[PDB]
Amino acid sequence: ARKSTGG
Amino acid sequence: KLSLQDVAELIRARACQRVVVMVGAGISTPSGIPDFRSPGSGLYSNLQQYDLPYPEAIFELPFFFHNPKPFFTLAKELYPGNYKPNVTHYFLRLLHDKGLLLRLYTQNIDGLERVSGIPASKLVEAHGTFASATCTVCQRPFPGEDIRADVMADRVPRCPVCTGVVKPDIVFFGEPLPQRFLLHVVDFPMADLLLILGTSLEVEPFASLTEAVRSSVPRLLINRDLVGPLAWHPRSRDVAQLGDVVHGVESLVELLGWTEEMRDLVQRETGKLD
Ligand SMILES: [Zn+2]
Repeated sequence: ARKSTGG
Repeated sequence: KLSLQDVAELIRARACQRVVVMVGAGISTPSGIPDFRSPGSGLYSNLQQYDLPYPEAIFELPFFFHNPKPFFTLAKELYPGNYKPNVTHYFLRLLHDKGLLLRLYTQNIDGLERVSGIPASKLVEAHGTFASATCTVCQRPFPGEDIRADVMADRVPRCPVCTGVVKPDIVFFGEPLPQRFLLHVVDFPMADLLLILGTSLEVEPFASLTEAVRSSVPRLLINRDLVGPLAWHPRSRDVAQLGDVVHGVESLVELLGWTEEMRDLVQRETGKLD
């Protein structure tokens, strides 16, 4: 689980 | 269709007594914490001095590798104990004290949950901590205290072995979350109520935890706006208390009948920190 944004 | 008073009654009647809480920057800005997404004039200036192109670059590895000074400018501001919890923190502490808190999941890195007295065993600091740091070149780890003097002196901390920049264990975009995040696997199916306070629910995988509770579980959002999965895919037992987060929390405290216990908790913990 990797931190992400915008999707 | 549930109301805020319905949720307060579920708690008073102990029909809900295993509460999972998710929080974001919205619960820390009443404490004076600079929200990095909406910086104040002083912080904005200091960051602009080192050509921060946009707020999210503070937590991006390519930018950090090129120019770590904006991050360490922000890090200096978040020294442990330079801020005081606010009413939202103490409400969550009261939730714990009353035996209702299953777990508190936070995106914040100010450490104010711990300062308010919520035990570490009840907390998941999902986007990392300043308590440890890792060399960006050789991956050696260090206790966070090893870089604190440098950070407070406006120096970029460098690895004693390879001289690479040492980075606190804050989860940047593209990095793994800490293993403690995996407490969600058991916590969220066990929750009988989900509280969301002061977050935009735009960072993943944190935001998708809102969909991890069972569909019988009410999801109570205390926030300026209906956001994220709560907006995109509402469930029938969702409740939204839209407005200032502190006022929302205070309304819930009043419906619970916890106003005096709150007042007493605040005076007692304000006495601890003064
Ligand atoms: Zn190194």
